Amino acid sequence: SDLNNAIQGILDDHVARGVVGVSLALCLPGEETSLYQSGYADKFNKMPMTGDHLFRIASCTKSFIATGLHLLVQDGTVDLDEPITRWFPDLPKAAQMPVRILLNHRSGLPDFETSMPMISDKSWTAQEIVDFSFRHGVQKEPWHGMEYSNTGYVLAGMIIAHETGKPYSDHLRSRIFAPLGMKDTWVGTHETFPIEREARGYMHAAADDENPQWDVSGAGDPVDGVWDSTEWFPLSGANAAGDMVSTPRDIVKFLNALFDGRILDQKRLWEMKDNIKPAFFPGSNTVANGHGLLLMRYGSSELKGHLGQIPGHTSIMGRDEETGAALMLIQNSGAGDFESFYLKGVNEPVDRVLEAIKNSRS
Ligand SMILES: [Ba+2]
Ligand SMILES: [Ba+2]
Ligand SMILES: [Ba+2]
Ligand SMILES: [Ba+2]
Repeated sequence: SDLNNAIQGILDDHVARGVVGVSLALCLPGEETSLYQSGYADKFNKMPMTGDHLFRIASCTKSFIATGLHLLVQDGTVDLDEPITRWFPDLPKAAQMPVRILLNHRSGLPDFETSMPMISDKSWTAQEIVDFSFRHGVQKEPWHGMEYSNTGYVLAGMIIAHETGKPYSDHLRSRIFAPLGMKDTWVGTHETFPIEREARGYMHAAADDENPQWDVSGAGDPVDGVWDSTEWFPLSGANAAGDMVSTPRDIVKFLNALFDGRILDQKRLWEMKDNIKPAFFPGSNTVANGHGLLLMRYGSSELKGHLGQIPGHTSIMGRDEETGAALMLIQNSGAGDFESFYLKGVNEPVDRVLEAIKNSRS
């Protein structure tokens, strides 16, 4: 179709900017999911990117952890409005922290991500990450305003574990991946995934990587302008804040079912997507968030989903509630700085795709 060719052209144009590769899944109302790729999964072996290549979805994990939590609310064992002192009696300020603030980025919790060594072999514990966060991050007052919080999601994972007596991967697998037939999806902290199937991630030695967001000491020298950063960072370190591995295909499966009401009941779905306040994420298109979902604006279209940044894999997922479209675009180029083209520029092909869909519909 004309749309197919337009979208493929958009992806080709983006890799021609110097992005190594890109993998997209797009489902449109009344249609099957279409997959599109451009560029390479492996820069040095020149392996073509396919729709079967696995990616670290980074913070897109947060939407699944939110879903897991909202499901335990459905089971009647968790109340979104009850204090987390029940699970974390000694966590500073926990009495002023309802369950919902763990998901909505207004907890004021100290964060770990900017302090955590990215290049290491360290197997992290959830409690260890929380401890690490309080040691090195700055705590604000609950409800101070919106500041993106990874710690809130690590804590959410700990509730899931405590209320199910098992790792949070079990709950997510049994309640989300299995019933939806997501066969190429893993939870990195608690599951082994086939590394050989994963697209390589590339950090670029770019001029606009001025203010890096991660401690990337120990990187060595760049080869052909990049570092292979695929296996730099322990997924256990990201934990419930960003440890998942998946394919665009599988992510669109999840998104379709979530917004079709086949995972969460109507109240819990509303909590996730519609009970929103303003939200900011540097370099992104984010304008608002609910309880597991970011609202990201692309001119006259909007996605309800999430962004993901983990060294070398840069992801945008979401559903356009107006048009009914669901997408996951992941590139295997990144940088450290939020404002780098290699990070923030992932929003450009997403923007173009949505306007191509819109024009095909005019
Ligand atoms: Ba600097
Ligand atoms: Ba390592
Ligand atoms: Ba509009
Ligand atoms: Ba037209």
